[PDB]
Amino acid sequence: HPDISVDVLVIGAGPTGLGAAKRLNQIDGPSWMIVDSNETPGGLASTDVTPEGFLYDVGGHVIFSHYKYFDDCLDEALPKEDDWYTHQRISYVRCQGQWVPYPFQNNISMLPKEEQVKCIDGMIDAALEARVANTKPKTFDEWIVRMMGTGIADLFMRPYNFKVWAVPTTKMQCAWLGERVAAPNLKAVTTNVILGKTAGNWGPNATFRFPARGGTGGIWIAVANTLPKEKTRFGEKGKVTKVNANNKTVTLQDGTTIGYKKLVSTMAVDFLAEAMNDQELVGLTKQLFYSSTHVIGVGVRGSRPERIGDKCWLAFPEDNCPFYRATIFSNYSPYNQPEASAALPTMQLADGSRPQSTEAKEGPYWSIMLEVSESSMKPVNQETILADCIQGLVNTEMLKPTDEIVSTYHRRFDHGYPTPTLEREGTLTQILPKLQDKDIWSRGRFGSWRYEVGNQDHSFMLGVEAVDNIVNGAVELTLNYPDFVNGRQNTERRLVDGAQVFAKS
Amino acid sequence: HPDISVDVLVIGAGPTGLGAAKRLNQIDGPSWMIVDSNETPGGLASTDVTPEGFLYDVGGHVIFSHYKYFDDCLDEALPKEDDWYTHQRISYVRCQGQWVPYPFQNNISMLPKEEQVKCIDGMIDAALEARVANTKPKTFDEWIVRMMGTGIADLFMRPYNFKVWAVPTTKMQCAWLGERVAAPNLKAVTTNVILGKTAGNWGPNATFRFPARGGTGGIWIAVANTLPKEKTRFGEKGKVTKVNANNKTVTLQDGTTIGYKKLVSTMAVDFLAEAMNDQELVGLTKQLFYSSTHVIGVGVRGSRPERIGDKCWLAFPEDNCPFYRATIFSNYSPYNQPEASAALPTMQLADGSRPQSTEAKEGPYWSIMLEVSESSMKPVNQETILADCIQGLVNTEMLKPTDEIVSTYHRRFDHGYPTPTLEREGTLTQILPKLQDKDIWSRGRFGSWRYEVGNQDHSFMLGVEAVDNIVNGAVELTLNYPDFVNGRQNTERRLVDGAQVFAKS
Amino acid sequence: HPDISVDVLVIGAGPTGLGAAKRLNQIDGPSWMIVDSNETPGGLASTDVTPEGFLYDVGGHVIFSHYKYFDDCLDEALPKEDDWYTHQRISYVRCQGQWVPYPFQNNISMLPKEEQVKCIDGMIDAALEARVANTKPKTFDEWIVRMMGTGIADLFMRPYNFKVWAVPTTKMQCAWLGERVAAPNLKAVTTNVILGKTAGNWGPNATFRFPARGGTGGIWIAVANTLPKEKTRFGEKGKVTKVNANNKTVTLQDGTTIGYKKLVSTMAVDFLAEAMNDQELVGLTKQLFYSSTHVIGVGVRGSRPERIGDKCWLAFPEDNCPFYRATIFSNYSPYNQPEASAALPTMQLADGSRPQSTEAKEGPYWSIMLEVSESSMKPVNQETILADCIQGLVNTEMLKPTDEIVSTYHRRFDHGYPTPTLEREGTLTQILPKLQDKDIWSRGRFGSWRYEVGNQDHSFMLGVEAVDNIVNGAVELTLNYPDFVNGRQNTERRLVDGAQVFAKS
Amino acid sequence: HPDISVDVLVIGAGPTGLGAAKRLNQIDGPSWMIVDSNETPGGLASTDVTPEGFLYDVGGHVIFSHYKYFDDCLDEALPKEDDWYTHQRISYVRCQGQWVPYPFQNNISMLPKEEQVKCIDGMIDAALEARVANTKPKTFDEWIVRMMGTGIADLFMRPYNFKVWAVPTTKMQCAWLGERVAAPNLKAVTTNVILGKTAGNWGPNATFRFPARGGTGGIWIAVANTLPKEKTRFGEKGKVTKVNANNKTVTLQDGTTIGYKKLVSTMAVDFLAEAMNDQELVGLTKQLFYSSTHVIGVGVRGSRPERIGDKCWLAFPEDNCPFYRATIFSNYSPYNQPEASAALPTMQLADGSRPQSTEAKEGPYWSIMLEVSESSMKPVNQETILADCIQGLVNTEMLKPTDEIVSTYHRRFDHGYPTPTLEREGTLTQILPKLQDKDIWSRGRFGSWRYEVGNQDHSFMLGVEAVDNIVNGAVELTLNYPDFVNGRQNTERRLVDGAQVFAKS
Repeated sequence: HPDISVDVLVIGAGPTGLGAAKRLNQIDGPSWMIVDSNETPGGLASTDVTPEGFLYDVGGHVIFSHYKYFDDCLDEALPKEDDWYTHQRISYVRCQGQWVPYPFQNNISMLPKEEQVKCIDGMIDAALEARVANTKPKTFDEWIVRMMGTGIADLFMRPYNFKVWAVPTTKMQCAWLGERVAAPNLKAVTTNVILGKTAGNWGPNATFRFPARGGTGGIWIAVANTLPKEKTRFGEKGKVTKVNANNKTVTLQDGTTIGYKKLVSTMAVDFLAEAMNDQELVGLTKQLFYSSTHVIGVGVRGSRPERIGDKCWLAFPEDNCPFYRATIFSNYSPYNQPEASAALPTMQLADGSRPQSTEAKEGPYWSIMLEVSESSMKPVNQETILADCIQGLVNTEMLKPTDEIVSTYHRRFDHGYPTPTLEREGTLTQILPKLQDKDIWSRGRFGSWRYEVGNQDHSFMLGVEAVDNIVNGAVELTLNYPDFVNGRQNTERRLVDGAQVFAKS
Repeated sequence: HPDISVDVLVIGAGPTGLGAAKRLNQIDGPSWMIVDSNETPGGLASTDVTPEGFLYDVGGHVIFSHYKYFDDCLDEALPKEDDWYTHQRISYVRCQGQWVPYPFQNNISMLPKEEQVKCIDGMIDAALEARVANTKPKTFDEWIVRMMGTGIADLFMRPYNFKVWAVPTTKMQCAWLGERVAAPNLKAVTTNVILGKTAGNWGPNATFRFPARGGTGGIWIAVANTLPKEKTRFGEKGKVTKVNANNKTVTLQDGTTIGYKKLVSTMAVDFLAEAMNDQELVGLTKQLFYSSTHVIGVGVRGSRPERIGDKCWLAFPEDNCPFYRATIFSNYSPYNQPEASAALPTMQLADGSRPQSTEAKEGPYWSIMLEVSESSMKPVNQETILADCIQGLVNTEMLKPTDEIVSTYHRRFDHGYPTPTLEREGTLTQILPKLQDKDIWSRGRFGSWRYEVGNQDHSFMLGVEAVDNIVNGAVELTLNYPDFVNGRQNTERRLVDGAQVFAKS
Repeated sequence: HPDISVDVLVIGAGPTGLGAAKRLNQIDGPSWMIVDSNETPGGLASTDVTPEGFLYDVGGHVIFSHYKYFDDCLDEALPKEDDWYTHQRISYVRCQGQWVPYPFQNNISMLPKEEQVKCIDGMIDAALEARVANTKPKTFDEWIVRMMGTGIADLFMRPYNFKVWAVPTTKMQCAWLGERVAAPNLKAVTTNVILGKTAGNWGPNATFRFPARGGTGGIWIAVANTLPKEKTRFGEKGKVTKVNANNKTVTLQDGTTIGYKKLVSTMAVDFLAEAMNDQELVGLTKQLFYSSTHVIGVGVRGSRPERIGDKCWLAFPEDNCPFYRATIFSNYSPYNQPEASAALPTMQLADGSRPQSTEAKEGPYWSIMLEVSESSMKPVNQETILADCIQGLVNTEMLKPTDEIVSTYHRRFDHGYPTPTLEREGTLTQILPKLQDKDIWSRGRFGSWRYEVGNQDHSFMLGVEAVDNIVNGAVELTLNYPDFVNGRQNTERRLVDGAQVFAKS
Repeated sequence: HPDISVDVLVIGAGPTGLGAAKRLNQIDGPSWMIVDSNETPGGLASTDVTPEGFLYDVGGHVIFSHYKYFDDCLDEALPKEDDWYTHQRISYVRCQGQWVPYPFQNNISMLPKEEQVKCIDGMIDAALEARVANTKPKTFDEWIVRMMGTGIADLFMRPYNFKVWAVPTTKMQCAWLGERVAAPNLKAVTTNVILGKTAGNWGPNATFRFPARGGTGGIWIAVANTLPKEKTRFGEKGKVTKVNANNKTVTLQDGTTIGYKKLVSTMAVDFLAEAMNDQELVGLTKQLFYSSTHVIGVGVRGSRPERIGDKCWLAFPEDNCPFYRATIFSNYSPYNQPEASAALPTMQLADGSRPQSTEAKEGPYWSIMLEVSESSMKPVNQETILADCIQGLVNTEMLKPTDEIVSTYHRRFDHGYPTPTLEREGTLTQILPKLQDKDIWSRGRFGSWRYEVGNQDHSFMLGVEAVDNIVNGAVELTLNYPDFVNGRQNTERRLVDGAQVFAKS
């Protein structure tokens, strides 16, 4: 007999695992426990801090919630108004010396007129083709060209998405983008070109909220803190090293054994196959594809430059920089970096020069967070990527050569993005049912490998819905029907359901 | 203080109400109670019997289940293999002196060649138009013509559906038919014409099961028998006369008062509004439309004629009979009519004349069940409808003039079909949320008025999912997303979920 | 026996009649003669002069020749380089305070940005419709909208063409515009809008030549002068009053009778029917439709204004003036108006006021020629049309209020344009072959009533080809195939053919 | 100084040259003469006879006249009713053991049903493609598939046209086929399939007339006999060996020189280029492509077999015979073969057997004329082609193994068909203008190399129109606008025009 026995065991305390725990804790029926190899919950939604006091998320993390249940739990975890800062969803694309408002195609009036003509001509071709289209696009690349036409595709979405996914657009499926017809809004595009107009897809009602303190990781620490501590096991003491699917037993690194009736696993499914010593599953999961993520952080001395302003995140299709995305992380919360009175020495100038003085000087400070993707199709030199990012900051005119860098950060995350390859579904529909047959719910960004339901709210809810399926026979909608859950506000499931109301009576 | 207080009150013990009761009974959390004005549960899924021993459902009732939960409850209710008879889904269209296998358009090779030419010419027009179509059809009629072309539309779906819905096809929406593109399968249709081929949409894997005894009503009696009797109130004692939504109180005909926290109402929503004495709701529910259904039963002396054979149900576009559908109800179970040894006198010949003998004679017997629709747009002479139906049987060569009729049945059901009018949804999105705000879940064939989720299984699950929404915060998928539930095997929810398993341990 | 007998009699000595005469003279086989009621040949291609010395054509006459034969005869008639002035085909559309280069749609960058948006949106609609179009347009209006889209149609071609044709665009056929598919060049139109480009359809290789002296009428006087005088009868002595088609006899006003073997009639075909005393034909010709042309001429003191410049003709869609076309006739030849030293008193100012003195002042002078259409669908108040035109010149900023008018001209031409109505071809097929069967070739702008072959070169060649059909069995290509002759350089037929080269040898 | 001088020299007395001569003779203006290397006029429209008395044209020659002038000359040449036999245009396609009436696609009901399905499915694809097509086909093959769809294309037009043209369909242009849109008449094809109908494109309307005596060649002998003998030079006496274009001199084989002002050359333009000793023209003409024609004639003993009946000509797509076309030449005139009382020995049976008796026996006789094409892409073994043709007659069930052959004929015509290659126009538009600049009108089947105007009437009229261009400045419509002349009734030009009527006065 095992050291511990529970009805439902949850492996991992990122958002998905925490969702499973929150729903299990609410239901308060079957016995359960959650484990994690990290002492701090949060997974890829955690936050680091440099010795100089600059916080960095695991790349740009902006919350858009499709679910009231998610909202309930974040509200519970961080209930005060000053626990959060609200911002508009302000983003741009760097192109040919310009900050072009997203969406790119509605703002090409900023480009040279000859380029506008080529763009519009290509979109006219796409519009005429779409009028007689009777097939769906099969690849991400086809989807892009049918939507934008060749000229606009070539300027932004084609080169940008290679930099993001670290695979060519021709090697990815497009079903993950949803049911919308791949067709241009030619009138919208020509109208803004004709009016010489720019317009971003943000405004007073297109906002996100960010935690005042501790970065995105602050949320998940706070959510985890609402759980009964004795049902959690976080740290080296919580590291899973072996899963015996046949005996429904998990072994931890310290030798502790846990018996389960149902297993919710949120570790990367390729790690799970290895932990299970299941050769067939190892083979299948190796057919999946993922990219790694390099997160680079740069802390800069000075008040926020006017050229930066209220920018939140920034997309980079061009090859004068290695990152695909920059986030003005200092814009998300004043507590993502030190206060202005904090004294820090200049480490280097943005052009690589040594500072004139080694003396600690005061702020204020601002902060840029960068992401560079890596895969077998897109190698990254770990030894030079930081310097290359900083040079890229000068090339893109985010930093002047003279700007004073007072903190740097670089961390590589092996499993960064689960890639929507052409082969993904053919592989997943072999893996997930085999795991299911063994009473294993493998769920999450790399637990079930579907990027289109791979944000914090989707992950949280994948855990919630897995538990609801286990206990109440609910449909796992987020898992199997991304278009469904993303196309509605999911309002029915709440942190207090009828069940708990009636029980308290 | 009311006489009785429960957390959830269920009004009606047709399939919807019994669904709610079954789920409540399973969850075994909130207190509940179910009432019906009829001593016998089943509603429109009940069965009558004539004094001569011939059973009749409320028109043709053939089960196709989209849900494992529904299967579980029928299996529990009637667990023995001999509780059921299995049949292939054999149906035909009566057209120009012939029985044309369904689907009609795949079988027009049976028609005169000149008529085939007109049919194919019409479908070629429809295919060519479909090739450049960039709008969705807005009416049932438009949908029909885009699918079939004019010729085929005029032969079957146009005149048949007026006979069915008692409103013209131009006055109905078409969303209720699903998301499939309205376009002809020209190749399939021309291929069968070229090959001189007929092919029905049935076979060994296209079957239905029917209760051995008591007709369809036998199911719902048996399902209801699994509920705790003290939580049921069926008959005059269970007739709801008044609903006070603000007090959350229901008053029964015998004066009994019931307080509720949540109400699941499965009576027709126009009747609920009246019982609520809510004039705004009364006004809104009067914007809905329904047809009445006349059910006519004819019991016939003789072994089953070869011309009838294994036919199950039959559709009648033509004017030579008033019914839209006939069911060979004696093919569904041998216990739907008397045994051969039963002595019964002939009441009349099918040609309407008196029998030569008044003497009771033996069987065997077979049985025809007919449906005639009625609305304000399609009046029916009730005084002559039995005789008209019987002459219709002679006109369509179902009965010979000399066939001996030993039993007749006629009953009018006021609320027969909830009509998918163009106006339906605009009206329902005013009614259903207004009731919802008052903690009233109005659900079912006329509880929520959506035909596309209006069969026995849909109805049962509307009740189940309403309770699940009330208690566990489930999405009411059947109610709000008919295409979703009808397009998949719904397997997740079971009569025994993890909750019951874990609690029993 | 008649007073005169010829093989071929030509009625009318406008361009069509003169063409027949020239070919007859060249062939020099069958006997012939030509008559006209006017002492001066030229018909609608004649020129008037005011008592103050200002010439006016019958509205704007610009020669574009599709035929070498026509060139040969014009070269023969006016062989000197200084007999002609060459100009580029410079024309504009007046729209919203702007002179917009023709073609209008390539030049809408001159309009406000909001007008550009409306124009391009409309043309986008037309492009998408054209992509799936499988029918030809049936009316001029349909043709226009398919070519231009609604916004551009509404700004120019729709209102302009009513002002031109004196019938709505919806009442005219569109085959006369040729076989080019009615579809927009969206790329060309958007490209010029994006680039902020204008471009007229003229240049060094898009020119016309205009007679140095005597206006357009000088040409036909000179052409007629090359004919043997004794084969002409021009003036009251040449006025046809009766045509007896059965006797093949023509009676002139002075009583002279002419017997013919073949008749080439170039008078308006409705006049011919009357002269034939043929009630059936009269009835048919009354089914045809034509507009009348008011020609207004305005002579102005001053050197040519900068705002006018090298403009040749101008189109006016807007309702701030009654004319559809203005011609800067003083730009066509310096001899279309008096020399600068000629003394003329001011008749009125452009604002309508009287001048101070009767003092004759010198020039220089320039000259505007206007056209206003009239029909039963579009009446013209003859008493005020001169004053209305002059106010139109002020409204359109062609004349300043203070500009000094030194000469005015107004003349109404009853048969101005033969209208391409929907009914035209159906009526002509009943008329022209009936005349043909009587050895009457009715040809010309109103002889055969086809505007698309109704210019001077077309008309001349209708006369030439009729004779060629009569004598040499040639196809009448201009008459029956406008698209054919207008889409090629017709080079084969010359004023000296092999026949004459060989004969002289 | 040349031996003879004429205004117009005509080389060749096939139909083109005779057209030129007839029009020259009619005009009776410029002096002229016509020469041919053959003592008998007719060119490829001539007729041979075997020593046994069987006539053979140069393959199937069926007249369809597009011109009144052509009709006039044939009527003049052979004015008696009994100079001609009239027949309906009866033709079939040999396919899979069946004689399928032309047009093939309207008669595929004769094929197996499974094959009808494949044909109709292919034509449905083509119909749906044609609905959204926005480009013209560029090759004969693309045109075929767009008209017929793949299945029908593969059965007849694709293999047949290779056997006809001796080049693949992918190597030919399709403009020569005319302006009709390449698109299926799907309804016509499905209608006949559904009705089980066969229908040929012939009837009392669709007829041809064939000369009573001398074959097609009798026409051209008779036409030539209307020319003044002294202006003709036929035989070795008239063989052109050299054309000196710069001196406008022709040299004949006997040394006679002829000076001309204008040359109408109807010899093959590649021979002309050689005769001109013009290396540039030789190079260009070698870029043209042509196929050779083998004509095989078989005289058969017996009354006309029932299986043959009234068939006129027959097309052979399949590879069980080398010929592409068979003509029942004995159906064209009773005088194409000996009378029944003429005695002839059997040469062989159709299966190659020796006859039982060597004795002369009587008829009646019938007669088959066959065509086999040859090119560098499709060699023909001249030593075996007769035997292979005869075996082909057995294979196609035209002859029984027992049928008695009493006469055979084989002749190879080097220039048979001018090929409408993709390259043809690019080459001709270089050749013909250069010849034109030297006053050489090269015209005819190989004079101007355009098959679509390469029949007897087209050829005749090319000659007529060249003369008309030389003398009267006529447009050469047949040469430059095949679509124009083939799409109309050309009635204007007559053998007696006004010019001759007036002159006789």
